[PDB]
This record gives sequence, C-alpha cells and structure tokens, in this order.
Amino acid sequence: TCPFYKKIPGTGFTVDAFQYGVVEGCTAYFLTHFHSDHYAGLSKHFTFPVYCSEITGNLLKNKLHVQEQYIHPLPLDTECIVNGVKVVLLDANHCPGAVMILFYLPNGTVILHTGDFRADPSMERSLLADQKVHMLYLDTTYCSPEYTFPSQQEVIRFAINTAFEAVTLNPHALVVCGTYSIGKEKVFLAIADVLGSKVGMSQEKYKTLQCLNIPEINSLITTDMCSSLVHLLPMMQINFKGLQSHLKKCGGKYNQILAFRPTGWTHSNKFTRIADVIPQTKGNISIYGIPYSEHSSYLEMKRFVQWLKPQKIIPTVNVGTWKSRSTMEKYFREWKLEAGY
Ligand code: NI
Repeated sequence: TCPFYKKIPGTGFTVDAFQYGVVEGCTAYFLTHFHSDHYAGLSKHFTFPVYCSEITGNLLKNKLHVQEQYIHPLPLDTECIVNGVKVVLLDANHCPGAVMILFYLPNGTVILHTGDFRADPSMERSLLADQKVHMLYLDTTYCSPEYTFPSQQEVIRFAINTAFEAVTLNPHALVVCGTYSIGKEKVFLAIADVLGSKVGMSQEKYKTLQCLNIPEINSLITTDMCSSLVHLLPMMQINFKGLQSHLKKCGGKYNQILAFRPTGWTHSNKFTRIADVIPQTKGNISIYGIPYSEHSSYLEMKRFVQWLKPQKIIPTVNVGTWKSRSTMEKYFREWKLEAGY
C-alpha cells in the first residue's frame, strides 16, 4: 500500500507511486525522474495517465515500452492545468529529465515536491520567487552536517586534469568510467572532450543516452569500442578483476587503465580534500573514487529551506527509523529558529 508522503492531499494525485498496483482514488500518476527506486512498477501494461518531463517520457517509451497514449510530457517553467489543478514543473538539478513539481491546490494551499534534487541558489530566481509554499516534500538524502562534498565543477576539473595528465604521459593508457543509472554524464563526457575521443559503450547504454536531448550527442558517443579511448562499463565491473578482464579484450592496443567510480558521499570526505585524492592501484590498473553528487549537501539544503520558509516539511528520504526521523526534525526546528519563520 502507498505511503502518505507519496500522496498529494485534496487531489487525485500521487508522486513516484508505481509499485503499489492501482492506488485508490488516483487519477494521475506523476514521475519526478527515471531512477529505478522511483519508477518501480511501470511497463507496457500500464494504463493510467503518467505526467512527467519530455526526457522522462522518451525513456518511458523506449526503455520501458509504456504506450504513447498514456505518456503526458509537460514543458518546464510553464503553468499547466491537470485534471482541474494548476501545476508547474521545475528543473531539479539531479539527473537528465528530473523535476520538482509545484501544486496549486483548489483550497489555496501551495505544495512543492522536490523529487530528488541538488539545491542551488539559482532556484531562488525560478517561478518559486513569486509566492508562498505551505508544504515542502523534501529530498533529505544528506540531511546531517557531516555530509560535505565539493561542487560538481571542482570534481570535473579534477577528473579532466587527472585523465589528460595520464594519457599525455602514456598515449597507450585507456580510460574507463563506471555507470549504473542515468545521471553524472558530465564525468565521461568532459574526459572524452579533453582527450579528443568519443565515448565507447554497449548498445543498451547508447540507447539510453539517445533519449536525453543532449546537444550534439551524435558527435560525442559511439558503439564502436575500437574507435574510442574512453570506455563506459557497468559499475560492478570497476574493480581490479573486471578491469583486467576488460584490458584483455582490447587486443593489445593498451598497456594501462585509469578508471573512475563516481560515488555519492563517502566517509573519506571527512578527511581528504578533492585536490589530495589518491587512487587504489594494482600493477598497471588505477581506480579513483570521485564524490560527484546529484543530491544537496547539508549546507545547500539548509540554504534553500531557510530561503523558501515553508510552513511544514515532510521528508521523503531516511524515513524508516525513529532516530533518522527525530534527527531531521531537530535540524528543521534549528533552521526555523535561526532564520525567524
Ligand atoms: Ni534519483
């Protein structure tokens, strides 16, 4: 059965609620983004209206084969009426196609559902500037002060400089990048651009990328592995065995692998600055864990919420334990007492 934090009161609407069968009273199912924990349940057999972004709709049709008649893409930054209720989709700064949803309830209440997001000061100049929000359904993935990590731009600068130095010292090095979902495409795209190569990958991954409206993509990626010196592999292969096995398949073109594992936060962020990061190495294979986050840091979350000044907060992540719930509620009350709302 569908939990309360996925239901929007006073409406026929749910958000990211496809794993509970037919939800009683739901006339429109919203999908914030194409990540498996959120889309769980959708298929060619789904026969209710799905509301989402253009990019999410391309993924639903080509990867899950949802029929075209049930996919309802909405443009961003545009007031739209759905089943008699005004809604707006906003960019969530998460993965491609990911949105926040603003709902303007018939009784005068305004609700913001962040989906998954990485808060940014630029959100302070969206359509959110114009009015009050009574309820905030908040992505609380990293809602504790220990969760620190650098900007995406600093992490990409590190990756580019690391890859360009290695391959300039050894023109026979191959670069490998791990993936297991959409998001974080800048990691492999920026490295391939500095190196003058296309990114090589499986047919399945190429298909996924072709759904994402990335400008000039045909110039950036390929399924011809032999033409490419930046390869994508599933994340589970980014270890010394998997990489050894990969290097064998490359027909003596290469004599070294430099590999990247984009992660979220890890506990080595408590001690080591991005500049000072070192790899794990065995022989001619080196593996960098790089903390490229598509979720808000604690400080970015706190900034956004103290700017928005919501009347009530409903967390959507870390909701399963009394200790997690109690900790989040303590931070929400500090933020409110500090800022005065
Ligand atoms: Ni996500």
